Amino acid sequence: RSLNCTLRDSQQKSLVMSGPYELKALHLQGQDMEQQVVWSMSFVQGEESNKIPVALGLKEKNLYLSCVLKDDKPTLQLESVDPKNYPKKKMEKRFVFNKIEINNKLEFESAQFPNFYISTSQAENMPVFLGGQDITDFTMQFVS
Repeated sequence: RSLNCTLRDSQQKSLVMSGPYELKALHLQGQDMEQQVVWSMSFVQGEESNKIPVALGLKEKNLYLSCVLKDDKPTLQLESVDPKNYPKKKMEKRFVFNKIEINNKLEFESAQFPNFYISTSQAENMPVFLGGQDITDFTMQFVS
């Protein structure tokens, strides 16, 4: 099961590629919006509640957000996967985020690293990371 969408932070910053395996966030409006990443948010197995477990993959690309230790700290990366095996329901835990609806916003908690969240900086054109000054609330926009 999946939804096609874009995500913006609570400062209306869009998400764009930073190199092949990272994302950055910045203020896009008009024609430059086409720069933004389009996601396939898949609804995967995992504990749920009225926290929904999801995976965040680039739509039609075999690249998924995932949470790993890098320099011994929880780190957000885009990770290549075998296109014959994805998407799937039972995604590996590094790829799972608990989607939380709070105050008409969304937060994405790492399933591998409890209470670490997809975050953006206030400053322009900085990496999206795993983590209050920083931003952890998003809105979703559906796309066809």
